[PDB]
Amino acid sequence: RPRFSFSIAAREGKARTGTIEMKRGVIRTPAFMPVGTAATVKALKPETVRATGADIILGNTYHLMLRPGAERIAKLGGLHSFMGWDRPILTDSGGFQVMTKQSEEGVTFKSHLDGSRHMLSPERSIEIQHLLGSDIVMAFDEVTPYPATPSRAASSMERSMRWAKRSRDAFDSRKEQAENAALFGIQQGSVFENLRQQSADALAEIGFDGYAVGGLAVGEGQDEMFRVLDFSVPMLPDDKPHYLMGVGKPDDIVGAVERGIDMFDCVLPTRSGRNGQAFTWDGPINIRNARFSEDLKPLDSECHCAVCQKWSRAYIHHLIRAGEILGAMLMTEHNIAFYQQLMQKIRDSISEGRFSQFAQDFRARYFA
Amino acid sequence: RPRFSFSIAAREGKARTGTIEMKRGVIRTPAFMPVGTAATVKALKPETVRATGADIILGNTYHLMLRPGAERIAKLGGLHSFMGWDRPILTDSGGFQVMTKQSEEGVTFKSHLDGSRHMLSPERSIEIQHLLGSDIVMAFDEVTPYPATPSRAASSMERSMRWAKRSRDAFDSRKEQAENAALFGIQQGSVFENLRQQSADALAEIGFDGYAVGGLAVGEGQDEMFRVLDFSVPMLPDDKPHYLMGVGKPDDIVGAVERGIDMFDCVLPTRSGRNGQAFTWDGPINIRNARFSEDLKPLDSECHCAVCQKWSRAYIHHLIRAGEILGAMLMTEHNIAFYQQLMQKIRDSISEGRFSQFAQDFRARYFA
Ligand SMILES: Nc1nc2[nH]cnc2c(=O)[nH]1
Ligand SMILES: Nc1nc2[nH]cnc2c(=O)[nH]1
Ligand SMILES: [Zn+2]
Ligand SMILES: [Zn+2]
Repeated sequence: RPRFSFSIAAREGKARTGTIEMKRGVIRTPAFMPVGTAATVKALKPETVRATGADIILGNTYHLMLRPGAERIAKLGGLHSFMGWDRPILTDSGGFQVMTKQSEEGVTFKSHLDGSRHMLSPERSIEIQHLLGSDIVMAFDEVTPYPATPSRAASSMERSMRWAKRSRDAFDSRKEQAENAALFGIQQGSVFENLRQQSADALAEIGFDGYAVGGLAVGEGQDEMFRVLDFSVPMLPDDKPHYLMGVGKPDDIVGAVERGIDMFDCVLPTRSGRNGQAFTWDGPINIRNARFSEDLKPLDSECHCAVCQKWSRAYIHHLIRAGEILGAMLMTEHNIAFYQQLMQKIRDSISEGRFSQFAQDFRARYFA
Repeated sequence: RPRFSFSIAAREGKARTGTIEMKRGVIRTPAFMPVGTAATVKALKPETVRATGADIILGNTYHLMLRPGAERIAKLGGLHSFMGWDRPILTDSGGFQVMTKQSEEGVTFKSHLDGSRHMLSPERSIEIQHLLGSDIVMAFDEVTPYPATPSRAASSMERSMRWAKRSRDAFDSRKEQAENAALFGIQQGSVFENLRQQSADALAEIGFDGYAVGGLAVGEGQDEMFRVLDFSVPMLPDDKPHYLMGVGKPDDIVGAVERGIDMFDCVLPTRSGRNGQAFTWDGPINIRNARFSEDLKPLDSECHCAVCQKWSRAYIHHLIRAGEILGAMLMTEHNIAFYQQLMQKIRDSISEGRFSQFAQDFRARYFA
């Protein structure tokens, strides 16, 4: 397999479906990436993560660099070997989570576990992601808060572009990394069309394997998010993957794919699972609700996952109310499987030229 | 399969190995029963419990009757169907955990979850175990504290024998239960040989499918426990299974089998697992210890379990220190598999007439 190859098999309007080929495997797109925080997708073995249909997972740099430490993970063989996931892993750059003394060089911060002091910069972030053995490396950026004034948004986007060039040069400086991994750049510019355009132009001039739309996971509401994607995604190179960071709910995903996004990650299916929220085609339910205490149906009556083949809402209700680990295990497996099934339906419908219809049908039912 | 058949295939001194056949499956003895507290073996799916080699699990009556409730579990189809374990389940009678107003009728108590008031008596305990659909039902007894004076020990053993007859009659009164499940009686008498003998005589006169040695899980120390088993187990009918309740550590098990015990349950491998203790043939280790932070070996280098095939001490160290659910999952799976492997080694060595040697070798290494 090549280091990185993105091929588009089918389109419908702005939506695309295709594959990214990398040394560790193929990623079907649009793709949803379960999040491993601290070298585990919470409450699942990697084989279970794979069984749900996931082709790639995300690792959080910030948490890994504090515990167990990047150098330690490298000494033990790299993140894949450490956690037992042998397919591609995308790592974030760590910047969002650090968001403290900031400067053009980078940021220094105190560990929220320890009070220990650490530093992150484009160069150190790229180095950490190398030590982890990440297949898709994210450039280090500066987070713009929402809302941001035009001047702050411009200053921060400009700094991010300077840091994107530093990230590119650090990545390219390291032979093993440049030959085996991919590097994605992140577009900033908040809600402002002109800044999004300057950011897209700067990133394309530098040149990346894929392009993320940053600065949207951050409180703006779905209508505004969709409005920003409307003009922002067409600014990115069409022939490379487009990744919307930190999104999101099933309806967010469907709308974002309609706007040309190919890759997603979110902690919702994992986190929501442990707290009692299960995704269904008829919308999310909270399994702790008393109405489920004697409900013998599965979490979702169309879902193909092993949880829905084997256990009832009533049993999972009991487990979650009782605080049992198996409750978290089953809810998380189901929610990740549901997300994978959603992406598969999205991929098939685009391939078949019926994605618009699928989106309309999906929304009608999910919100009924 | 018959309702209940215990066959002894081989003996060596007081130790026996054989099988108990029941409608839901065969139990190899000596047997270790993982404990399901609240209709789950903590942090494991039933298929994983079975994969470790377990033939039967224990359910806790006291917890189940408070949450989710016995009547509710019966309405949902019984415990097997509720939790997805289709092999035999032994339920305890609930009395140990309740141990509050006591009388010859039974005990009334306040829920430690709710302050709600509940009642337990030989008849209600047997009824609850029926509603759960238990395959091996334990007679309801009164717990004797340690230490106990001779007079208190006698009074409480005598009450337990009266309650054992009530348990027998309640069980026999219910057709579906009498035809499909088995009933075990519990010997009491604290450390006193004469009371243990009167208790054995009373229970044999009543007649049970198996006999538990009660009142030993309770603070007395291994030497005293072994001394009491020395004289107590030979008092029980030889042709029925002998169950030592709430024991225990691997060395406890080996010694107890040398004294004629066939069945064990304990929460150690589950509970100890979640707290960082892993069993090895070289003795228990606490995986949180800093010495394991870069140790690439499996938990135990002879263990055949899936955890030891796939993940390092270093990774599990990180998971447990980080408070991750997968840490509890992996430690529990390994510890239950280790216990099952220990019972298999015990069964083979008795069958092969080399159990004395195995016990000596096991102790030499485990305590080195
Ligand atoms: N690094 C980074 N991570 C994110 N997650 C959500 N939004 C962002 C972003 O703008 N930058
Ligand atoms: N019911 C009961 N359960 C136990 N668990 C440990 N010891 C005992 C006992 O003596 N009686
Ligand atoms: Zn499901
Ligand atoms: Zn093991």
